[PDB]
Amino acid sequence: FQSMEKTQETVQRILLEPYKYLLQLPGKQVRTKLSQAFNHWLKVPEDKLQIIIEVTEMLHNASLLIDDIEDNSKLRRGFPVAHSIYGIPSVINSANYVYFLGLEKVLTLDHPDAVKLFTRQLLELHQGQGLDIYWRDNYTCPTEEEYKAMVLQKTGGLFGLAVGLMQLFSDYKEDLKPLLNTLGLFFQIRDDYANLHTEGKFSFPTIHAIWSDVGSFEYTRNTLKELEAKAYKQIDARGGNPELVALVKHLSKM
Amino acid sequence: YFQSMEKTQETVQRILLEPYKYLLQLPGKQVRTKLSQAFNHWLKVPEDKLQIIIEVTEMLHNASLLIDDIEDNSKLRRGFPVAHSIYGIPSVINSANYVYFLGLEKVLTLDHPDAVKLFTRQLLELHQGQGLDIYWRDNYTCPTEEEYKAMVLQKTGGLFGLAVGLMQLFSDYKEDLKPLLNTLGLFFQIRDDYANLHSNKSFCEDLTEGKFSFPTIHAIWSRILRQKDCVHYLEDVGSFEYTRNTLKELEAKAYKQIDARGGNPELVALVKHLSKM
Ligand SMILES: O=C(Nc1cccc(-c2nc(NC(P(=O)(O)O)P(=O)(O)O)c3ccsc3n2)c1)c1ccc(F)cc1
Repeated sequence: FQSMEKTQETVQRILLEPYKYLLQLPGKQVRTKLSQAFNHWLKVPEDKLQIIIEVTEMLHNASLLIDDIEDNSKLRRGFPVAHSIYGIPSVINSANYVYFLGLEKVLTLDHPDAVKLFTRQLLELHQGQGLDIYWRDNYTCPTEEEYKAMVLQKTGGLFGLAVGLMQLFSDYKEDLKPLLNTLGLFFQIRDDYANLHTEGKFSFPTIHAIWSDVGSFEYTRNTLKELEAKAYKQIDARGGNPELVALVKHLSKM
Repeated sequence: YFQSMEKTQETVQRILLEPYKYLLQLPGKQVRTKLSQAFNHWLKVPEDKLQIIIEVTEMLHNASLLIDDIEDNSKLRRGFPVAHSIYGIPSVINSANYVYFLGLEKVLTLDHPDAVKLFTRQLLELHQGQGLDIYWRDNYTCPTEEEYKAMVLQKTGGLFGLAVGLMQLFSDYKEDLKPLLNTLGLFFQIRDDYANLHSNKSFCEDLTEGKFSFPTIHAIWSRILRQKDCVHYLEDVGSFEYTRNTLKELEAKAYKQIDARGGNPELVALVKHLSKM
Protein backbone atom coordinates (compact mmCIF):
# COMPACT_ATOMS: atom_id res chain seq x y z
CA PHE A 1 0.00 0.00 0.00
CA GLN A 2 1.85 3.02 1.44
CA SER A 3 4.94 1.14 2.97
CA MET A 4 5.46 -0.92 -0.24
CA GLU A 5 5.78 2.22 -2.43
CA LYS A 6 8.53 3.55 0.00
CA THR A 7 10.24 0.17 0.30
CA GLN A 8 10.16 0.01 -3.57
CA GLU A 9 11.53 3.53 -4.37
CA THR A 10 14.35 2.74 -1.98
CA VAL A 11 15.40 -0.39 -3.84
CA GLN A 12 15.92 1.70 -7.02
CA ARG A 13 18.25 4.09 -5.15
CA ILE A 14 20.12 1.00 -3.81
CA LEU A 15 20.23 -0.64 -7.22
CA LEU A 16 22.49 2.05 -8.63
CA GLU A 17 25.12 2.01 -5.89
CA PRO A 18 27.53 -0.46 -7.47
CA TYR A 19 27.21 1.50 -10.76
CA LYS A 20 28.01 4.65 -8.89
CA TYR A 21 30.93 2.97 -7.08
CA LEU A 22 32.50 2.57 -10.50
CA LEU A 23 31.81 6.09 -11.68
CA GLN A 24 33.70 7.63 -8.80
CA LEU A 25 36.94 5.71 -9.53
CA PRO A 26 39.90 7.80 -10.99
CA GLY A 27 40.27 8.80 -14.72
CA LYS A 28 37.74 8.04 -17.54
CA GLN A 29 36.72 11.70 -17.54
CA VAL A 30 38.70 11.48 -20.97
CA ARG A 31 35.93 9.52 -22.85
CA THR A 32 33.95 12.81 -23.07
CA LYS A 33 37.02 14.44 -24.75
CA LEU A 34 36.71 11.83 -27.55
CA SER A 35 32.98 11.97 -28.51
CA GLN A 36 33.19 15.80 -28.52
CA ALA A 37 35.98 15.34 -31.14
CA PHE A 38 33.78 13.15 -33.25
CA ASN A 39 31.16 15.86 -33.29
CA HIS A 40 33.46 18.02 -35.46
CA TRP A 41 32.08 15.75 -38.26
CA LEU A 42 28.68 14.75 -37.01
CA LYS A 43 27.59 18.27 -35.87
CA VAL A 44 24.90 16.48 -33.61
CA PRO A 45 22.24 18.35 -31.56
CA GLU A 46 23.42 19.19 -28.07
CA ASP A 47 20.41 17.45 -26.51
CA LYS A 48 20.78 14.24 -28.52
CA LEU A 49 24.47 14.26 -27.68
CA GLN A 50 23.91 14.38 -23.93
CA ILE A 51 21.70 11.36 -24.15
CA ILE A 52 24.11 9.46 -26.39
CA ILE A 53 26.80 10.24 -23.85
CA GLU A 54 24.65 9.27 -20.83
CA VAL A 55 23.86 5.99 -22.60
CA THR A 56 27.37 5.15 -23.67
CA GLU A 57 28.68 5.90 -20.21
CA MET A 58 25.92 3.76 -18.57
CA LEU A 59 26.56 0.84 -20.82
CA HIS A 60 30.30 1.12 -20.28
CA ASN A 61 30.30 0.90 -16.53
CA ALA A 62 27.54 -1.65 -16.34
CA SER A 63 29.71 -3.59 -18.73
CA LEU A 64 32.75 -3.27 -16.47
CA LEU A 65 30.87 -4.52 -13.39
CA ILE A 66 30.13 -7.72 -15.34
CA ASP A 67 33.60 -7.86 -16.93
CA ASP A 68 35.21 -7.83 -13.47
CA ILE A 69 33.00 -10.70 -12.24
CA GLU A 70 33.55 -12.52 -15.46
CA ASP A 71 37.35 -12.00 -15.48
CA ASN A 72 37.58 -12.63 -11.76
CA SER A 73 39.30 -9.39 -11.37
CA LYS A 74 40.29 -8.51 -7.85
CA LEU A 75 41.11 -4.78 -8.46
CA ARG A 76 40.13 -2.11 -11.02
CA ARG A 77 42.28 1.00 -11.52
CA GLY A 78 43.86 0.05 -8.15
CA PHE A 79 40.71 -0.09 -5.94
CA PRO A 80 38.75 -3.11 -5.12
CA VAL A 81 36.33 -4.18 -7.76
CA ALA A 82 32.66 -3.60 -7.27
CA HIS A 83 31.65 -7.18 -6.46
CA SER A 84 34.17 -7.75 -3.73
CA ILE A 85 32.41 -4.89 -1.97
CA TYR A 86 28.74 -5.17 -2.76
CA GLY A 87 28.80 -8.82 -3.74
CA ILE A 88 28.02 -10.65 -6.91
CA PRO A 89 24.22 -10.68 -6.83
CA SER A 90 23.93 -7.05 -5.78
CA VAL A 91 26.27 -6.23 -8.80
CA ILE A 92 24.65 -8.43 -11.46
CA ASN A 93 21.39 -6.62 -10.51
CA SER A 94 22.90 -3.19 -10.83
CA ALA A 95 24.61 -3.70 -14.12
CA ASN A 96 21.52 -5.39 -15.67
CA TYR A 97 19.20 -2.64 -14.39
CA VAL A 98 21.51 0.02 -15.64
CA TYR A 99 21.69 -1.64 -19.08
CA PHE A 100 17.90 -1.50 -19.26
CA LEU A 101 17.75 2.07 -17.95
CA GLY A 102 19.95 2.84 -20.91
CA LEU A 103 17.51 1.13 -23.24
CA GLU A 104 14.84 3.29 -21.75
CA LYS A 105 17.08 6.25 -22.47
CA VAL A 106 17.76 5.27 -26.09
CA LEU A 107 13.98 5.02 -26.55
CA THR A 108 13.80 8.72 -25.83
CA LEU A 109 15.86 9.47 -28.93
CA ASP A 110 12.58 8.41 -30.62
CA HIS A 111 14.45 6.78 -33.42
CA PRO A 112 13.61 3.19 -34.40
CA ASP A 113 17.07 2.36 -35.71
CA ALA A 114 18.71 3.51 -32.47
CA VAL A 115 17.12 0.60 -30.61
CA LYS A 116 18.04 -1.59 -33.54
CA LEU A 117 21.69 -0.42 -33.13
CA PHE A 118 21.94 -0.66 -29.33
CA THR A 119 20.67 -4.16 -29.58
CA ARG A 120 23.26 -5.11 -32.18
CA GLN A 121 26.18 -3.56 -30.33
CA LEU A 122 25.21 -5.15 -27.03
CA LEU A 123 24.72 -8.50 -28.65
CA GLU A 124 28.24 -8.03 -30.06
CA LEU A 125 29.75 -7.08 -26.71
CA HIS A 126 28.28 -10.23 -25.17
CA GLN A 127 30.00 -12.39 -27.74
CA GLY A 128 33.22 -10.68 -26.96
CA GLN A 129 32.76 -11.28 -23.25
CA GLY A 130 31.75 -14.74 -24.52
CA LEU A 131 35.09 -15.58 -26.04
CA ASP A 132 37.01 -13.95 -23.23
CA ILE A 133 35.46 -16.32 -20.74
CA TYR A 134 35.77 -19.29 -23.17
CA TRP A 135 39.49 -18.80 -23.26
CA ARG A 136 39.83 -18.13 -19.60
CA ASP A 137 37.66 -21.24 -18.69
CA ASN A 138 39.79 -23.45 -20.96
CA TYR A 139 43.19 -22.28 -19.56
CA THR A 140 44.17 -20.86 -22.96
CA CYS A 141 45.84 -17.69 -24.24
CA PRO A 142 44.21 -16.39 -27.49
CA THR A 143 46.34 -15.64 -30.57
CA GLU A 144 47.16 -12.08 -31.61
CA GLU A 145 44.61 -12.28 -34.44
CA GLU A 146 41.95 -13.56 -32.02
CA TYR A 147 42.78 -10.97 -29.35
CA LYS A 148 42.13 -8.17 -31.82
CA ALA A 149 38.82 -9.80 -32.81
CA MET A 150 37.64 -9.79 -29.21
CA VAL A 151 38.61 -6.13 -28.77
CA LEU A 152 36.76 -4.90 -31.83
CA GLN A 153 33.69 -6.86 -30.63
CA LYS A 154 33.91 -5.60 -27.06
CA THR A 155 35.56 -2.08 -27.57
CA GLY A 156 34.60 -1.17 -31.21
CA GLY A 157 31.30 -2.67 -29.95
CA LEU A 158 30.80 0.43 -27.77
CA PHE A 159 32.75 3.11 -29.63
CA GLY A 160 30.63 2.07 -32.56
CA LEU A 161 27.46 2.38 -30.57
CA ALA A 162 28.11 6.04 -29.80
CA VAL A 163 29.58 7.16 -33.08
CA GLY A 164 26.82 5.22 -34.77
CA LEU A 165 24.04 6.65 -32.70
CA MET A 166 25.39 10.16 -33.39
CA GLN A 167 25.76 9.46 -37.09
CA LEU A 168 21.98 8.66 -37.07
CA PHE A 169 21.42 12.21 -35.85
CA SER A 170 23.68 13.75 -38.56
CA ASP A 171 23.68 14.53 -42.30
CA TYR A 172 27.35 13.42 -42.13
CA LYS A 173 27.22 9.90 -43.58
CA GLU A 174 30.88 9.03 -44.64
CA ASP A 175 32.39 5.77 -43.23
CA LEU A 176 34.00 5.88 -39.80
CA LYS A 177 33.75 2.08 -38.93
CA PRO A 178 37.24 1.73 -40.56
CA LEU A 179 38.64 4.57 -38.40
CA LEU A 180 36.92 3.16 -35.34
CA ASN A 181 38.68 -0.20 -35.42
CA THR A 182 42.01 1.61 -35.86
CA LEU A 183 41.11 3.63 -32.74
CA GLY A 184 39.61 0.70 -30.81
CA LEU A 185 42.80 -1.36 -31.08
CA PHE A 186 44.93 1.74 -30.56
CA PHE A 187 43.18 2.64 -27.31
CA GLN A 188 43.17 -0.88 -25.93
CA ILE A 189 46.69 -1.97 -26.77
CA ARG A 190 47.94 1.36 -25.40
CA ASP A 191 45.99 0.86 -22.13
CA ASP A 192 47.45 -2.72 -22.02
CA TYR A 193 51.10 -1.40 -22.55
CA ALA A 194 50.54 1.40 -20.03
CA ASN A 195 49.00 -0.97 -17.46
CA LEU A 196 52.19 -3.13 -17.68
CA HIS A 197 55.06 -0.51 -17.90
CA THR A 198 46.77 -7.80 -15.82
CA GLU A 199 44.09 -8.68 -13.15
CA GLY A 200 42.98 -11.85 -14.96
CA LYS A 201 42.86 -9.96 -18.26
CA PHE A 202 44.38 -10.92 -21.60
CA SER A 203 46.81 -8.12 -22.58
CA PHE A 204 48.53 -7.55 -25.96
CA PRO A 205 52.16 -7.85 -24.80
CA THR A 206 51.59 -11.00 -22.67
CA ILE A 207 49.87 -12.67 -25.67
CA HIS A 208 52.75 -11.85 -28.07
CA ALA A 209 55.31 -13.20 -25.62
CA ILE A 210 53.34 -16.42 -25.06
CA TRP A 211 53.27 -17.06 -28.89
CA SER A 212 57.05 -17.20 -29.50
CA ASP A 213 63.26 -11.49 -22.05
CA VAL A 214 61.06 -11.38 -25.11
CA GLY A 215 60.81 -7.64 -25.94
CA SER A 216 57.06 -7.71 -26.53
CA PHE A 217 57.30 -4.08 -25.34
CA GLU A 218 59.57 -3.47 -28.40
CA TYR A 219 56.92 -5.11 -30.65
CA THR A 220 53.97 -3.38 -28.94
CA ARG A 221 55.70 0.03 -29.42
CA ASN A 222 56.12 -0.84 -33.12
CA THR A 223 52.52 -2.19 -33.45
CA LEU A 224 51.07 1.01 -31.75
CA LYS A 225 52.84 3.62 -33.79
CA GLU A 226 51.85 1.57 -36.90
CA LEU A 227 48.10 2.07 -36.09
CA GLU A 228 48.45 5.79 -35.22
CA ALA A 229 49.81 6.06 -38.79
CA LYS A 230 46.63 4.44 -40.18
CA ALA A 231 44.68 6.75 -37.72
CA TYR A 232 46.00 9.80 -39.51
CA LYS A 233 45.69 8.31 -43.08
CA GLN A 234 41.93 7.49 -42.45
CA ILE A 235 41.31 10.69 -40.39
CA ASP A 236 42.41 12.66 -43.43
CA ALA A 237 40.28 10.84 -46.12
CA ARG A 238 37.30 11.89 -43.89
CA GLY A 239 38.18 15.60 -44.46
CA GLY A 240 40.53 15.87 -41.39
CA ASN A 241 39.84 16.76 -37.70
CA PRO A 242 42.00 18.97 -35.40
CA GLU A 243 40.34 18.15 -32.04
CA LEU A 244 40.85 14.39 -32.44
CA VAL A 245 44.43 14.43 -33.79
CA ALA A 246 45.33 16.56 -30.71
CA LEU A 247 44.03 13.80 -28.43
CA VAL A 248 45.92 11.10 -30.44
CA LYS A 249 49.32 12.84 -30.57
CA HIS A 250 48.81 13.68 -26.81
CA LEU A 251 48.13 10.04 -25.97
CA SER A 252 51.07 8.68 -28.02
CA LYS A 253 53.22 9.77 -24.94
CA MET A 254 53.23 6.16 -23.40
CA TYR B 1 40.52 -18.97 -46.21
CA PHE B 2 39.58 -16.63 -43.30
CA GLN B 3 36.80 -19.18 -42.65
CA SER B 4 38.56 -18.87 -39.21
CA MET B 5 36.19 -15.99 -38.16
CA GLU B 6 33.18 -18.01 -39.48
CA LYS B 7 34.23 -20.99 -37.21
CA THR B 8 35.25 -18.79 -34.26
CA GLN B 9 31.77 -17.10 -34.59
CA GLU B 10 29.49 -20.19 -34.96
CA THR B 11 31.22 -21.57 -31.88
CA VAL B 12 30.50 -18.57 -29.69
CA GLN B 13 26.74 -18.91 -30.32
CA ARG B 14 26.76 -22.58 -29.33
CA ILE B 15 28.82 -21.72 -26.18
CA LEU B 16 26.73 -18.74 -25.25
CA LEU B 17 23.46 -20.56 -25.20
CA GLU B 18 24.59 -23.67 -23.32
CA PRO B 19 23.51 -22.68 -19.83
CA TYR B 20 20.20 -21.39 -21.35
CA LYS B 21 19.72 -24.73 -23.00
CA TYR B 22 20.68 -26.58 -19.82
CA LEU B 23 17.64 -24.99 -18.24
CA LEU B 24 15.24 -25.74 -21.07
CA GLN B 25 15.87 -29.46 -20.86
CA LEU B 26 14.55 -29.61 -17.24
CA PRO B 27 10.75 -30.61 -17.31
CA GLY B 28 7.61 -29.23 -19.14
CA LYS B 29 8.13 -25.94 -21.14
CA GLN B 30 4.84 -27.02 -22.85
CA VAL B 31 2.68 -25.40 -19.97
CA ARG B 32 3.50 -21.70 -20.67
CA THR B 33 2.47 -22.21 -24.32
CA LYS B 34 -0.79 -23.88 -23.14
CA LEU B 35 -1.63 -20.69 -21.20
CA SER B 36 -1.09 -17.91 -23.80
CA GLN B 37 -3.06 -19.98 -26.35
CA ALA B 38 -5.95 -19.80 -23.81
CA PHE B 39 -5.65 -16.07 -23.57
CA ASN B 40 -5.96 -15.82 -27.32
CA HIS B 41 -9.64 -16.81 -27.04
CA TRP B 42 -10.00 -13.08 -26.14
CA LEU B 43 -7.14 -11.41 -27.98
CA LYS B 44 -7.59 -13.32 -31.30
CA VAL B 45 -3.85 -12.44 -32.20
CA PRO B 46 -2.10 -13.77 -35.39
CA GLU B 47 -0.54 -17.18 -34.99
CA ASP B 48 2.86 -15.87 -36.15
CA LYS B 49 2.91 -12.90 -33.78
CA LEU B 50 1.91 -15.25 -31.00
CA GLN B 51 4.88 -17.51 -31.63
CA ILE B 52 7.21 -14.60 -31.18
CA ILE B 53 5.49 -13.37 -28.03
CA ILE B 54 5.86 -16.89 -26.69
CA GLU B 55 9.54 -17.26 -27.79
CA VAL B 56 10.23 -13.98 -26.00
CA THR B 57 8.42 -14.79 -22.81
CA GLU B 58 10.07 -18.20 -22.65
CA MET B 59 13.58 -16.69 -23.25
CA LEU B 60 13.10 -14.08 -20.57
CA HIS B 61 11.85 -16.69 -18.11
CA ASN B 62 14.81 -19.02 -18.22
CA ALA B 63 17.38 -16.31 -18.44
CA SER B 64 15.69 -14.94 -15.36
CA LEU B 65 15.98 -18.28 -13.54
CA LEU B 66 19.70 -18.63 -14.29
CA ILE B 67 20.23 -15.31 -12.47
CA ASP B 68 17.72 -16.14 -9.71
CA ASP B 69 19.67 -19.29 -8.87
CA ILE B 70 23.00 -17.44 -8.69
CA GLU B 71 21.48 -14.67 -6.74
CA ASP B 72 19.61 -16.92 -4.30
CA ASN B 73 22.56 -19.27 -4.05
CA SER B 74 20.44 -22.14 -5.01
CA LYS B 75 22.25 -25.44 -5.14
CA LEU B 76 19.61 -27.44 -7.12
CA ARG B 77 16.78 -26.72 -9.56
CA ARG B 78 14.01 -29.21 -10.35
CA GLY B 79 16.30 -31.84 -8.81
CA PHE B 80 19.46 -31.38 -10.89
CA PRO B 81 22.36 -29.15 -10.20
CA VAL B 82 21.82 -25.53 -11.01
CA ALA B 83 23.25 -24.06 -14.15
CA HIS B 84 26.14 -22.19 -12.56
CA SER B 85 27.54 -25.07 -10.58
CA ILE B 86 28.07 -26.72 -13.95
CA TYR B 87 29.05 -24.04 -16.41
CA GLY B 88 30.17 -21.56 -13.78
CA ILE B 89 29.12 -18.14 -12.71
CA PRO B 90 30.63 -15.97 -15.44
CA SER B 91 29.69 -18.26 -18.26
CA VAL B 92 26.04 -18.23 -16.90
CA ILE B 93 25.67 -14.50 -16.25
CA ASN B 94 26.81 -14.07 -19.89
CA SER B 95 24.26 -16.47 -21.24
CA ALA B 96 21.33 -15.07 -19.35
CA ASN B 97 22.28 -11.44 -20.29
CA TYR B 98 22.80 -12.42 -23.96
CA VAL B 99 19.51 -14.23 -23.97
CA TYR B 100 17.77 -11.16 -22.53
CA PHE B 101 19.14 -9.08 -25.40
CA LEU B 102 18.28 -11.75 -27.99
CA GLY B 103 14.76 -11.30 -26.69
CA LEU B 104 14.99 -7.58 -27.33
CA GLU B 105 16.04 -8.33 -30.84
CA LYS B 106 13.06 -10.62 -31.07
CA VAL B 107 10.54 -8.11 -29.76
CA LEU B 108 11.86 -5.70 -32.41
CA THR B 109 10.51 -8.06 -35.01
CA LEU B 110 6.95 -7.50 -33.80
CA ASP B 111 7.53 -4.15 -35.61
CA HIS B 112 5.25 -2.17 -33.30
CA PRO B 113 6.90 0.62 -31.26
CA ASP B 114 5.09 0.05 -27.96
CA ALA B 115 6.45 -3.49 -27.73
CA VAL B 116 9.95 -2.29 -26.91
CA LYS B 117 8.42 0.17 -24.50
CA LEU B 118 6.71 -2.79 -22.71
CA PHE B 119 9.63 -5.22 -22.69
CA THR B 120 11.83 -2.56 -21.27
CA ARG B 121 9.36 -1.86 -18.46
CA GLN B 122 8.91 -5.54 -17.58
CA LEU B 123 12.67 -6.12 -17.48
CA LEU B 124 13.25 -3.07 -15.38
CA GLU B 125 10.52 -4.45 -13.08
CA LEU B 126 12.04 -7.91 -12.86
CA HIS B 127 15.27 -6.33 -11.72
CA GLN B 128 13.50 -4.52 -8.93
CA GLY B 129 12.01 -7.80 -7.90
CA GLN B 130 15.46 -9.30 -7.65
CA GLY B 131 16.14 -5.97 -5.94
CA LEU B 132 13.70 -6.57 -3.09
CA ASP B 133 14.69 -10.16 -2.68
CA ILE B 134 18.21 -9.18 -1.87
CA TYR B 135 17.08 -6.07 0.15
CA TRP B 136 15.36 -8.42 2.47
CA ARG B 137 18.13 -10.89 2.53
CA ASP B 138 20.77 -8.12 3.27
CA ASN B 139 18.59 -6.82 6.16
CA TYR B 140 18.28 -10.31 7.73
CA THR B 141 14.48 -10.26 7.29
CA CYS B 142 11.68 -12.54 6.13
CA PRO B 143 9.03 -10.53 4.16
CA THR B 144 5.31 -10.64 4.93
CA GLU B 145 2.83 -12.64 2.88
CA GLU B 146 1.53 -9.27 1.62
CA GLU B 147 5.05 -8.34 0.46
CA TYR B 148 5.86 -11.78 -0.93
CA LYS B 149 2.97 -11.50 -3.37
CA ALA B 150 4.22 -8.06 -4.44
CA MET B 151 7.64 -9.51 -5.26
CA VAL B 152 6.03 -12.30 -7.30
CA LEU B 153 3.96 -10.00 -9.47
CA GLN B 154 7.13 -7.89 -10.04
CA LYS B 155 9.49 -10.72 -10.76
CA THR B 156 9.19 -14.02 -12.75
CA GLY B 157 5.46 -14.52 -11.92
CA GLY B 158 5.26 -11.09 -13.58
CA LEU B 159 6.22 -12.42 -17.01
CA PHE B 160 2.66 -13.30 -18.01
CA GLY B 161 1.85 -9.62 -18.14
CA LEU B 162 4.51 -9.02 -20.73
CA ALA B 163 2.94 -11.56 -23.10
CA VAL B 164 -0.70 -10.78 -22.48
CA GLY B 165 0.28 -7.13 -22.84
CA LEU B 166 2.17 -7.65 -26.05
CA MET B 167 -0.78 -9.64 -27.42
CA GLN B 168 -3.29 -7.01 -26.36
CA LEU B 169 -1.25 -4.56 -28.56
CA PHE B 170 -2.18 -6.73 -31.53
CA SER B 171 -5.89 -6.95 -30.63
CA ASP B 172 -9.13 -4.98 -30.78
CA TYR B 173 -9.85 -6.67 -27.42
CA LYS B 174 -9.23 -3.88 -24.92
CA GLU B 175 -11.04 -5.00 -21.63
CA ASP B 176 -8.90 -5.25 -18.43
CA LEU B 177 -7.01 -8.49 -17.78
CA LYS B 178 -4.26 -7.03 -15.41
CA PRO B 179 -6.69 -7.80 -12.48
CA LEU B 180 -7.08 -11.42 -13.67
CA LEU B 181 -3.36 -11.68 -14.24
CA ASN B 182 -2.36 -10.95 -10.66
CA THR B 183 -4.88 -13.55 -9.46
CA LEU B 184 -3.23 -16.03 -11.86
CA GLY B 185 0.37 -14.94 -11.22
CA LEU B 186 0.09 -15.58 -7.47
CA PHE B 187 -1.94 -18.73 -8.12
CA PHE B 188 0.81 -20.16 -10.40
CA GLN B 189 3.64 -19.28 -8.03
CA ILE B 190 2.12 -20.27 -4.70
CA ARG B 191 1.09 -23.57 -6.31
CA ASP B 192 4.66 -24.17 -7.56
CA ASP B 193 5.88 -23.28 -3.99
CA TYR B 194 3.38 -25.82 -2.37
CA ALA B 195 4.25 -28.47 -4.93
CA ASN B 196 7.99 -27.94 -4.50
CA LEU B 197 7.52 -28.56 -0.70
CA HIS B 198 5.03 -31.53 -0.62
CA SER B 199 7.71 -33.30 -3.02
CA ASN B 200 14.52 -36.44 3.25
CA LYS B 201 14.71 -35.32 6.81
CA SER B 202 15.62 -31.90 5.42
CA PHE B 203 15.93 -28.29 6.85
CA CYS B 204 13.74 -25.51 5.24
CA GLU B 205 16.42 -23.30 3.61
CA ASP B 206 17.41 -26.63 1.94
CA LEU B 207 13.93 -27.44 0.55
CA THR B 208 12.98 -23.96 -0.56
CA GLU B 209 16.49 -23.92 -2.15
CA GLY B 210 17.34 -20.56 -0.58
CA LYS B 211 14.09 -19.11 -1.90
CA PHE B 212 11.20 -17.28 -0.34
CA SER B 213 8.24 -19.74 -0.55
CA PHE B 214 4.65 -19.04 0.49
CA PRO B 215 4.30 -21.72 3.19
CA THR B 216 7.67 -21.00 4.88
CA ILE B 217 6.75 -17.30 5.08
CA HIS B 218 3.35 -18.03 6.71
CA ALA B 219 4.96 -20.33 9.25
CA ILE B 220 7.56 -17.70 10.16
CA TRP B 221 4.68 -15.19 10.85
CA SER B 222 2.81 -17.33 13.57
CA ARG B 223 3.60 -18.33 17.36
CA ILE B 224 9.21 -2.84 13.66
CA LEU B 225 11.91 -5.51 14.22
CA ARG B 226 12.66 -8.50 11.86
CA GLN B 227 11.34 -11.99 10.91
CA LYS B 228 14.91 -30.86 11.57
CA ASP B 229 12.11 -32.53 9.59
CA CYS B 230 10.53 -29.48 7.93
CA VAL B 231 7.47 -30.83 6.37
CA HIS B 232 5.87 -31.93 9.70
CA TYR B 233 6.67 -28.50 11.28
CA LEU B 234 5.00 -26.66 8.49
CA GLU B 235 2.02 -29.12 8.91
CA ASP B 236 2.41 -28.57 12.81
CA VAL B 237 1.98 -24.90 12.07
CA GLY B 238 -0.34 -26.07 9.25
CA SER B 239 0.91 -23.61 6.67
CA PHE B 240 0.07 -26.41 4.22
CA GLU B 241 -3.55 -26.14 5.53
CA TYR B 242 -3.47 -22.35 4.98
CA THR B 243 -1.72 -22.54 1.60
CA ARG B 244 -4.40 -25.00 0.39
CA ASN B 245 -7.05 -22.53 1.61
CA THR B 246 -5.25 -19.44 0.16
CA LEU B 247 -4.83 -21.20 -3.28
CA LYS B 248 -8.35 -22.37 -3.76
CA GLU B 249 -9.46 -18.83 -2.63
CA LEU B 250 -7.65 -17.26 -5.65
CA GLU B 251 -8.89 -19.88 -8.17
CA ALA B 252 -12.35 -18.71 -6.99
CA LYS B 253 -11.49 -15.09 -7.87
CA ALA B 254 -9.95 -16.53 -11.15
CA TYR B 255 -13.38 -17.77 -12.15
CA LYS B 256 -15.26 -14.62 -10.87
CA GLN B 257 -12.93 -12.31 -13.01
CA ILE B 258 -12.72 -14.80 -15.95
CA ASP B 259 -16.49 -14.52 -16.18
CA ALA B 260 -16.80 -10.64 -16.04
CA ARG B 261 -14.51 -10.76 -19.18
CA GLY B 262 -17.24 -12.75 -21.05
CA GLY B 263 -15.93 -16.24 -19.95
CA ASN B 264 -13.29 -18.60 -21.46
CA PRO B 265 -13.53 -22.44 -21.75
CA GLU B 266 -9.90 -23.15 -22.76
CA LEU B 267 -8.44 -21.41 -19.70
CA VAL B 268 -10.86 -22.73 -17.06
CA ALA B 269 -9.94 -26.26 -18.28
CA LEU B 270 -6.25 -25.50 -17.60
CA VAL B 271 -7.07 -24.04 -14.12
CA LYS B 272 -9.31 -26.89 -12.91
CA HIS B 273 -6.63 -29.32 -14.29
CA LEU B 274 -3.86 -27.56 -12.38
CA SER B 275 -5.82 -27.42 -9.09
CA LYS B 276 -4.66 -31.15 -8.69
CA MET B 277 -2.37 -29.77 -5.82
O1 LIG C 1 37.22 -2.91 -22.49
C1 LIG C 1 36.44 -2.11 -23.04
N1 LIG C 1 36.77 -0.90 -23.58
C2 LIG C 1 37.97 -0.38 -23.44
C3 LIG C 1 38.92 -0.02 -24.41
C4 LIG C 1 40.10 0.59 -24.03
C5 LIG C 1 40.32 0.86 -22.67
C6 LIG C 1 39.32 0.55 -21.73
C7 LIG C 1 39.40 0.69 -20.37
N2 LIG C 1 40.16 -0.27 -19.85
C8 LIG C 1 40.38 -0.37 -18.55
N3 LIG C 1 41.22 -1.36 -18.13
C9 LIG C 1 41.18 -2.83 -18.59
P1 LIG C 1 39.67 -3.62 -17.94
O2 LIG C 1 38.46 -3.40 -18.80
O3 LIG C 1 40.03 -5.26 -17.66
O4 LIG C 1 39.59 -2.86 -16.47
P2 LIG C 1 41.27 -3.36 -20.51
O5 LIG C 1 42.29 -2.29 -21.25
O6 LIG C 1 41.72 -4.79 -20.67
O7 LIG C 1 39.78 -3.20 -21.21
C10 LIG C 1 39.79 0.52 -17.70
C11 LIG C 1 39.88 0.61 -16.34
C12 LIG C 1 39.16 1.60 -15.75
S1 LIG C 1 38.31 2.49 -16.94
C13 LIG C 1 38.96 1.49 -18.24
N4 LIG C 1 38.74 1.56 -19.59
C14 LIG C 1 38.18 -0.07 -22.11
C15 LIG C 1 35.07 -2.31 -23.02
C16 LIG C 1 34.45 -2.60 -21.81
C17 LIG C 1 33.07 -2.73 -21.76
C18 LIG C 1 32.31 -2.54 -22.92
F1 LIG C 1 31.09 -2.65 -22.93
C19 LIG C 1 32.92 -2.22 -24.11
C20 LIG C 1 34.30 -2.10 -24.16
